Amino acid sequence: GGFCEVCKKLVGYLDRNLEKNSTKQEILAALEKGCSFLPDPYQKQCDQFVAEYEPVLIEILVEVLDPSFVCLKIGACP
Repeated sequence: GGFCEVCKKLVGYLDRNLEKNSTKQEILAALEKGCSFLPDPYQKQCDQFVAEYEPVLIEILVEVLDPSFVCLKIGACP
């Protein structure tokens, strides 16, 4: 559960700032810039999270951007 809070912040950033019909390629590009917009204390943790969860993130985010649900389903929030 160490990545739960950062997961919800990052998915929250995507939910708010990315248009909803986005392609996997567009989600990937946004994911790999998103960490820089979180509060500074989360930056390196966010980078680590994206690195470790990026495949599963793309597969789920193309379907749904709800932070709570996404973070639960990928296993970041238990």
